[PDB]
Amino acid sequence: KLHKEPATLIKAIDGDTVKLMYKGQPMTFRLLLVDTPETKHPKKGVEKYGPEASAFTKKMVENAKKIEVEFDKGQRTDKYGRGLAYIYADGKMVNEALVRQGLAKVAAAAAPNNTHEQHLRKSEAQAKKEKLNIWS
Repeated sequence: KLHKEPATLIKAIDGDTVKLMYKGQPMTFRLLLVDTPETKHPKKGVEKYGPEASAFTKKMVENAKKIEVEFDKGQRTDKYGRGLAYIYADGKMVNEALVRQGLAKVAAAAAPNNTHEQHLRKSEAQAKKEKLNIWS
């Protein structure tokens, strides 16, 4: 079963990436299962809803009392050394919150790291039906 663990906010980097202090070590965390419009995108730079997604993630982790990271069942870091996790701000999952607002799409999931895929797909479908942001 997945378990939440405490972390401390260091700095929000992008809509899909945040730097946190995890077990005494600063680390960059990539939000599992979501693709947000980038502002720091390698080949494109700033995409249409990127500053908005970026602002959303920043505000959410910045105003939280408690930040927790929840690793999935597969690998815990990607090839760039970033932690792969579901991040919670005062119990609310940031990954889901972005998708629910139409500020992120659900990424192509890779088992074993796909536990909350269906939950996220449900939020995306609602965001689509509401024509929010990305779906406007």
